[PDB]
Amino acid sequence: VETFERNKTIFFPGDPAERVYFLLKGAVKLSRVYEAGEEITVALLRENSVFGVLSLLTGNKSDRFYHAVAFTPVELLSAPIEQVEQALKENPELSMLMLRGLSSRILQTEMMIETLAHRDMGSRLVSFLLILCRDFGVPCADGITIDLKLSHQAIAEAIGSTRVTVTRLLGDLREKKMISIHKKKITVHKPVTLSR
Amino acid sequence: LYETISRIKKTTKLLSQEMGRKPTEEEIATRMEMTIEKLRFIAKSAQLPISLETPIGKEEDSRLGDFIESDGETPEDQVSKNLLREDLEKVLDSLSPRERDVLRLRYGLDDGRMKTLEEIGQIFNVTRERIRQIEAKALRKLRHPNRNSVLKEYIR
DNA sequence: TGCATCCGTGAAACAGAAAAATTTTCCTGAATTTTGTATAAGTAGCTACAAAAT
DNA sequence: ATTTTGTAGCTACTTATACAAAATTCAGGAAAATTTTTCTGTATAATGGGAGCTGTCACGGATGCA
Repeated sequence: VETFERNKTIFFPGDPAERVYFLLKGAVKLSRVYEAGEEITVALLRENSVFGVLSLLTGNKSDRFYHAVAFTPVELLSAPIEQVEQALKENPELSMLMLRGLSSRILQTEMMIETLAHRDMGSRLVSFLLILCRDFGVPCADGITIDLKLSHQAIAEAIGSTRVTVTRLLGDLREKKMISIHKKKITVHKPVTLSR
Repeated sequence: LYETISRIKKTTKLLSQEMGRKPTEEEIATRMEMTIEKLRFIAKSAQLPISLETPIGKEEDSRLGDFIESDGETPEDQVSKNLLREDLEKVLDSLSPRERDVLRLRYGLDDGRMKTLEEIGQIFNVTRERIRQIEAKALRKLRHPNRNSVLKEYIR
């Protein structure tokens, strides 16, 4: 049930405690590291569920080669490698369980796929914006919004942005009709409808 | 407190009368008005120190206190550290020597923890939009394997 | 005065008080982000376009 | 004979700036609250302690001396 805070990492590359984890709650997005810099998160999770396949890539000698992130105040469980090693060595279902969770992180990728690296930094920003509202969204009146307390430029990691998050989104916030903000909130009005 | 202690002693002796060796404590607290936490505190609180040199015992060969150390630290730690210093130093000191200054200015590597970006921004060359950028830049740079993987073992 | 002895060496009180302290509160204030927000160009794109090599 | 190469081009188009107040938090202050430490009194009368130790020396002194 391990966890951290809204501003932390789960780990680095090079760090050999690589066994399948179990994000018990909160996203705990993982920020895959890079040489000079720029870290996707890519990974982003739910109740109960796993992340950080490590003793699994280059066997149990795999180097994460991807720094991690305690994105929101974490909540994350884990299990002795055996669970995905010995306990997994047993009936497929056991491994399948981990594989199903892996398939979640995989599905995640497909979700980023297409939506990410689409083309425009606005359409793309929305291509997964609605997706986001489907992930940690908060439905309320207007419609299925998120609400999470966020940047303009974490956002930029959404595009490679500079002021688009605080400028373009303002459009959707009002000029364009799609969301609204409470100091640092998101009110996705809608799944499609106006702004589509 | 001296009196309170004594008063406790007498009152507890009364308990002892009924409950031999007054094993009661928190029950004695029904008559002690306070968790044994302070009762035991009182116990230690009412301790008289030891010569530091009572001759040890089982042998008159030596005093006491001659088997401990001062507030000082063994070189073993000293050095390790000081390694850290330089280890770092170079390892930092191999990416943007100017920025490296602020790395030590807005942080340590000397004798400030600190020079609040504010003061620091202008300290090196008067700046507002060139600081937390190169700040993170520096970290993430010396971060990630091959870079941070040098303190990975010397995490001191 | 050499010849005594004779220093002292190397081996539990208390109650009543008060006043301190202190210490939690506050608050506040400021200082300090962030973000908004402009801002301003230049721009690097980008998108057709054209003639001339598959 | 399209295609890739072009050139002469923009527009879109997006950083970049810098400011910027707005947050937004933080620290320190200030209490104020209170807990803990101090201070002071006490009325029959009360009037010298504890101990032991008892086995070198030396010397120079030992003044002290008779």
